[PDB]
Amino acid sequence: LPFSMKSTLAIGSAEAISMFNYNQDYSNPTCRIHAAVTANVSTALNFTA
Amino acid sequence: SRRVFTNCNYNLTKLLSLVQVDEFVCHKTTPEALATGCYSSLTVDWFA
Ligand SMILES: CCCCC/C=C\C/C=C\CCCCCCCC(=O)O
Repeated sequence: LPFSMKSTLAIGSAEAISMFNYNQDYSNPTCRIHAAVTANVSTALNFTA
Repeated sequence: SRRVFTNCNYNLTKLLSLVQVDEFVCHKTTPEALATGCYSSLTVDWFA
């Protein structure tokens, strides 16, 4: 998921992402991590998109 | 500019289809409540 739409994963959001795609559970401890795999690391591994 | 809305209904997902949200800061409410619950009046102050 790109960083331009990381507010859809924020709590209380009214976007369709939370109510149809990913609804995070907060009953147990959690960490939501927005990271970026760079192109050099992507070619070093087999990671594609 | 400022507008105050009373005695009306709003289709919110049509208004969210026109914009892309970068960040929202809410106090004592959530956008989910404004998507579900009712309230006495609505005030919008918008600028660029
Ligand atoms: C065009 C949006 C701003 C104008 C809204 C005007 C009236 C609607 C009133 C309350 C609904 C606000 C919910 C907005 C959700 C954005 C946060 C998000 O879930 O990402």
